[PDB]
Amino acid sequence: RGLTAGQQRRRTIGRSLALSGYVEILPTPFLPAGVFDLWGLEADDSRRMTTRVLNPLEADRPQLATTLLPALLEALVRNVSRGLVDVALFAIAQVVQPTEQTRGVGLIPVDRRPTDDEIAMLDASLPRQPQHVAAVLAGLREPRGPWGPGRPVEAADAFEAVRIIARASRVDVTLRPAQYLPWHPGRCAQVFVGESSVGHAGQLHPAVIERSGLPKGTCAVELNLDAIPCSAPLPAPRVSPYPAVFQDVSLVVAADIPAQAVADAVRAGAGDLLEDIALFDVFTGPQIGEHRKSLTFALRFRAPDRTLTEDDASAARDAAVQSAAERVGAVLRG
Amino acid sequence: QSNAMRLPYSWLREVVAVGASGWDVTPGELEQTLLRIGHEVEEVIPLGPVDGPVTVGRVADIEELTGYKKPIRACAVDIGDRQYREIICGATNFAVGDLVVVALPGATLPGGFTISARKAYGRNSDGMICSAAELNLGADHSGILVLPPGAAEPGADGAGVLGLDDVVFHLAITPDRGYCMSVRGLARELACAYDLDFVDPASNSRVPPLPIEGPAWPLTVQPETGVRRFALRPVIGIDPAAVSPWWLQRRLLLCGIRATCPAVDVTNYVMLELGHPMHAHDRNRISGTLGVRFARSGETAVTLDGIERKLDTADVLIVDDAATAAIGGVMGAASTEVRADSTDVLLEAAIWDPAAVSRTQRRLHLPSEAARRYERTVDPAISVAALDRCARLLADIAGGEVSPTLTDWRGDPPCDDWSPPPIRMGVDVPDRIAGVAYPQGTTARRLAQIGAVVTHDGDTLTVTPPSWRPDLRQPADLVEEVLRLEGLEVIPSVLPPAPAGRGLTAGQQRRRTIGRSLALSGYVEILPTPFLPAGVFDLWGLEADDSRRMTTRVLNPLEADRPQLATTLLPALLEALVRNVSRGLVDVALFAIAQVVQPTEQTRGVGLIPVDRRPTDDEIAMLDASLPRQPQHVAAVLAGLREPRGPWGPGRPVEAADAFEAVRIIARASRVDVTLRPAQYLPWHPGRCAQVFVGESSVGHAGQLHPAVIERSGLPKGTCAVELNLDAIPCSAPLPAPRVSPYPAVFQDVSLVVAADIPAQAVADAVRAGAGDLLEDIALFDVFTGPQIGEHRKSLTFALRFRAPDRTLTEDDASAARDAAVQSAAERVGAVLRG
Amino acid sequence: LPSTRVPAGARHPIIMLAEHVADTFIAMGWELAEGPEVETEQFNFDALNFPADHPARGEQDTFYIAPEDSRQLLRTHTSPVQIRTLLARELPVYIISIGRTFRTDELDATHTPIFHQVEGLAVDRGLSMAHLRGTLDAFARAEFGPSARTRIRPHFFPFTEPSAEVDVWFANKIGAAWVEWGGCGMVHPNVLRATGIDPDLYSGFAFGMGLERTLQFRNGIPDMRDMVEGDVRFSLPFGVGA
Amino acid sequence: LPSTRVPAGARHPIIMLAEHVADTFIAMGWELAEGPEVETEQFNFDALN
RNA sequence: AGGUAGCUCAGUCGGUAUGAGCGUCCGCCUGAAAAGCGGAAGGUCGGCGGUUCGAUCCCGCCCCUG
Ligand SMILES: N[C@@H](Cc1ccccc1)C(=O)O
Ligand SMILES: [K+]
Ligand SMILES: [K+]
Ligand SMILES: [Mg+2]
Ligand SMILES: [Mg+2]
Ligand SMILES: [Mg+2]
Ligand SMILES: [Mg+2]
Ligand SMILES: [Mg+2]
Ligand SMILES: [Mg+2]
Ligand SMILES: [Mg+2]
Ligand SMILES: [Mg+2]
Repeated sequence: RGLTAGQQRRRTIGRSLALSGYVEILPTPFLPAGVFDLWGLEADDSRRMTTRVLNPLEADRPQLATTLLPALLEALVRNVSRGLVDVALFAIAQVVQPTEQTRGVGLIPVDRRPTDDEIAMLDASLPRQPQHVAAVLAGLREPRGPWGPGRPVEAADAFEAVRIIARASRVDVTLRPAQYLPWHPGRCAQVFVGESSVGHAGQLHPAVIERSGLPKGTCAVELNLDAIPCSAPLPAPRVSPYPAVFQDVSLVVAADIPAQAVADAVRAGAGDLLEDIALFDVFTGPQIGEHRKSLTFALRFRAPDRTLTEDDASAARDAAVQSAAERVGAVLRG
Repeated sequence: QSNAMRLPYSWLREVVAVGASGWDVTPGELEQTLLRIGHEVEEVIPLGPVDGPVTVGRVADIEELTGYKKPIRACAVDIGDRQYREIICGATNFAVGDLVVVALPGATLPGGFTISARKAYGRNSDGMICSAAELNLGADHSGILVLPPGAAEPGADGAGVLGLDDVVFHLAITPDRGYCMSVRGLARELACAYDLDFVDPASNSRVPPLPIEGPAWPLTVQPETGVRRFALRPVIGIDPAAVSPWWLQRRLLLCGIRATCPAVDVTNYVMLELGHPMHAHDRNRISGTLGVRFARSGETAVTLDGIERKLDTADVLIVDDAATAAIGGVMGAASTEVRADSTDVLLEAAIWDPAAVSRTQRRLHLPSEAARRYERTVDPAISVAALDRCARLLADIAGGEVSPTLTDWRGDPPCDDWSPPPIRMGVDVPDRIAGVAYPQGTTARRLAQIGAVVTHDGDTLTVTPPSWRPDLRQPADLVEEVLRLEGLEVIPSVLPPAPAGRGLTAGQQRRRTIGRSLALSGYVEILPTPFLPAGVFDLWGLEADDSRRMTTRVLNPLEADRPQLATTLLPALLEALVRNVSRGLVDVALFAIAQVVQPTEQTRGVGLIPVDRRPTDDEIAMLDASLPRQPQHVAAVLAGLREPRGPWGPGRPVEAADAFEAVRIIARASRVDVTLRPAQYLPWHPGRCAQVFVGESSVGHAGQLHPAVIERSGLPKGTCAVELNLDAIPCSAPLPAPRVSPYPAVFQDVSLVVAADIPAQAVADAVRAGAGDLLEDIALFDVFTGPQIGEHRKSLTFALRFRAPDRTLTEDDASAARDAAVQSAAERVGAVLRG
Repeated sequence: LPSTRVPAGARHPIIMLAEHVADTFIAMGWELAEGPEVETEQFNFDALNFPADHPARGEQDTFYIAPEDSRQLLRTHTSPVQIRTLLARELPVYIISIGRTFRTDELDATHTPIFHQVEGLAVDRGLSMAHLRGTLDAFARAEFGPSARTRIRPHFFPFTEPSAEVDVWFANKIGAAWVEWGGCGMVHPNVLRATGIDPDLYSGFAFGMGLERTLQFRNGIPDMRDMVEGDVRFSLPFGVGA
Repeated sequence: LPSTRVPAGARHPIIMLAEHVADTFIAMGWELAEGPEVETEQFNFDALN
């Protein structure tokens, strides 16, 4: 029957990250010594609950990884110390997360097939070993050349790696603000598919970067592939050939209102006539006022059965502005 | 529709019921049985229905209402028992004493049309006299329905006299079952499906042979024309006033034929019943001996429709001493056409060569009821049986005398057995092909049902198919008959084990990789049409001798102005680009992977190679070399913003370097190295155009399109394009073994001045050649012109990364390698160290 | 904030359907064969046992190539790859071929003059109709899910005897009914003869399905025009395809 | 002039070798099965005799 | 019956295209937009021919849609 959907998806994720500039590493499962203390994790952080090897090759590295980031950060430091300072790495590998239900099982007779409960009990006694995908970035994301001076790695680059993986998995994601070491508390997104959390992304905490000897501005992504449900969509797009109407709308909200929430409100009020919405400006200044920001979206309206009139588009736009007011307190720009 | 067969259920059941009394089946069950044995049922059309007072009437008087524009008449009609009604009608295809179908008020016609009393014009209209279309009986609405005289008496129920409880089946017959283009064939097929005894309506038990006491008309037949049988039988003293009865006109109508005179009605009726086309010649109009010969070089002839047609030396026709009588098996001439003037007719029963009729009817563009059946072979054994059936039915209707004389040409060496050669086949061969162990005797029984003589001899059957099945020639043909009658649903599902395959070829795998790589970089794949836009190469301003103008052309394109097959993928990509832009999607990146069509001087036709053997190796090489070159190309086009605007900034418009990068995306996906060299090549911009090389082989071009081309073609300004020949890119399977030194690197930059038209790649190659192995990386990051440089010059600054494989490289060793790089650039491109 | 500075593209849905079909058969040990779009009449018709001067051939919806006597055409089906493969390969043969085909049908919601077919061919010792059914069922189950069923009913093609048409049934359709899928049959002994193969030692089956038709009823695409006009709005919802 | 603003990355050579091996056996009708890295002695040793 | 500016349309009865709306460009407005005002650019009058000193206008043929 060929490859399973999960095997096919693992290939697609790696192809997609490699094409976008990421270099795959094979991550070692032996954590660096004291990594979670360098990260400043709490004592009860689930990542500290590690499976341990009795006879490791390095006596100070007996713990199996609960997360792929320390192996990726070790390979990043190796590249940087050899003079390759502009680096994007990724890994697709399982981790080891023991629970209280992780324990040893006595020898089962081998002169017959084990029973179904014996099989289940052997599987349940093993630590959880889910597939993760993770990536780290440092230095220039885009190199300098005859076109210009390039572009340094920023947290948006980690968020985009999330979307690269989401498109490759053919799922939709939302990114919500979050505070979760070792990420920077102001530059950190928790990643959701539906209402299920699947991982985190953003810039690493400056104090973690200092204690760990990492490049300044290092960014990172880690997602649990086993939490992303497999999908086989059957699209049937509507492709209207009637002309579109193009209008921009400029909206003022409080400075901590997420732009995605404003776009969702705009979309909800505009209705089916709205074919596309795109944010292209975020402005602050004395005209706007303290603690406020202005967002401007390009809107594209189109009807399925007719040449949409301007006034029909403007009525959909007005309903969009009204939904933004009700939902996020948006105010039309003057 | 040249494969259509329309017949009413009642007529079909009648023929089946002769050998199986009381056989009746729902239309839905019959539909499933016909599908199970291999006949497509396109539509099942139940007649009517009518509810309420629908009665046959008799028009008494026609007080024409003068003054109006259209002819409007008021009619007095008897609905039986002499209780008269007044109706207003507009039709004028009936006179006094005609039988009609009236729809009194309260009746409901198909569908949802209730008839009520209305005041139309100056009189009261109680009901209405109906047409065949309004009754859901026929397809004619130009005139109302006129039943023939004596079809019924006034007062009879309309649903009964018209047979509105009948159902009409419309079937699409496969071209191998021409015997099913008749009631005879389909009735036989049903008898096989239902295991019924079958009485052939063409057997002498059902059509008693008429006497043959002499020849009926002089006849000479050129045997090279392909005619297999030609028969003639006259009928003398027909009544020109008599019409065909209702049961015959109705059956003709339900099958899609409109009645005329009884002489032509019976020929169309026997053709429908038995499958043998039939033509009526006016015996009084035939002057001399009839001759079947080929047509001369310019001999023309008018058909019974009045149109003259230029014949060909391959057309077979019948001709007397006067002029041509008919185009054999296609259409008869107006010379010997039977009319209301005619009294004595001469019926012809002919079997024409199928290939000859097919050629002529297509070259002349008139498929007829006769030509469709001759194209698919007609049973040559029933010619006289259909001739006697036709003559006996004509006199029974036109009150004539069947002349007891008959001509029957059966070939220059006359033929008395029309059966195909016998076939030998193992008895279990159907079982092996089906994967099903059929019960004992199944093959022999099924093959007898279809009409074949079967003889046993141990494990071998000798099957002689009947004369109406010239398609049964090999054991495989007999297997189809057994399996389709037993039903294909009994065949089990057994997944065969295939050998260990080798997977995808390197070229198949590379086409996937290229597609994944361009899509991930933002390109959208289109399926490119091979029909070039009209005038494209003139819009491009190509020279007259440009190889892209040498195109293969299609004789029957869908758009008359687009017959040329594409030699380049770009016009189809640019057409899809214009379509997106005109729909408001102005920032577009498209690509396509598809073959082009490039004919050469060796592109030519190859005559038929015999198919009873494998073609020789030279014949294979002839065929292959005769086709136009069809290499695989990959191409892409871009317009608008390459990168969109967002909170990061204003975006970046498409530039030529985006086309150069698509080249490099393709090269990496192909795992080859490319070089881009300056070039001039329409439709590209001559200052922004690269030719792409792999080694020293050209594989295509890239860059920005020419501004003159863009304006002439209505393209967006700045449109860029790429086209590479994938077949010219050699497949590579490299096995890298990288040297990865862990020793520290030394980073130095060098600024070099060169002439302004020296390619930056040439400078970097010179720097690399002189630096040697210690150089690990070289990257250009600055291109500068300015007054501190001088005119006609430019300055290039490269970042260099040096590294040793066994030691911590010193700055002096690195500087020595850098000095050698600068010296190499001096000697090769004239570089001068920046001061 | 939006973060995609380089918007994703998209491989074409028909190309991706073709890739899924290819992978389905390669996973069963089959291989992928190829053939050109402009073809000889020798391979499009004559070696496939089409009669000359006969409605089975003349009423095909064929694009003929100039000059009048060229006997060249745009192939009307992928079945000439049967001939090319049997001439080029040693027996046994288990192959599919996916490529463009051309008929003189006007573009509307349910027809396109340019379409794709998948051709299947298996020639070996002892192959039967039951082996044809098994392959069709595996093909259906892989493209339509575990509930997929096939059914065959007799029909006609010059290059097969017996011939049949294939309907397919899958859940969450329409919610479920038989849809016409393609044609199949046992390879005609005249086809084997024309390729130098002994019909007394080898038998074979073949099949052919249109991909645009498959995509139309599997996905519920109303307008076949959207599959061929190159509008980016049609392709992008299907994803990158990597 | 150089044109690669987004330099290409790379899947790992061992992963690509693995993919070639996998594709080799799928093309032969075989399938690809999976197992955890932290395993029981029961399956690593005892049931393997 | 019609084809007239990049599109959608008035209008010109042999020698001045008399034009609108949209779109585009340019100002004002906005930090920048959309929208809104203000102004400008924009016309072998369907193609090939005839007639005429001269054809968008008359004559012939033909392409395009209802
Ligand atoms: N060539 C047939 C399909 C087919 C292929 C192979 C065998 C039988 C039928 C078609 O175009 O419809
Ligand atoms: K393509
Ligand atoms: K044809
Ligand atoms: Mg940001
Ligand atoms: Mg607007
Ligand atoms: Mg506007
Ligand atoms: Mg047959
Ligand atoms: Mg230095
Ligand atoms: Mg410089
Ligand atoms: Mg301002
Ligand atoms: Mg002006």
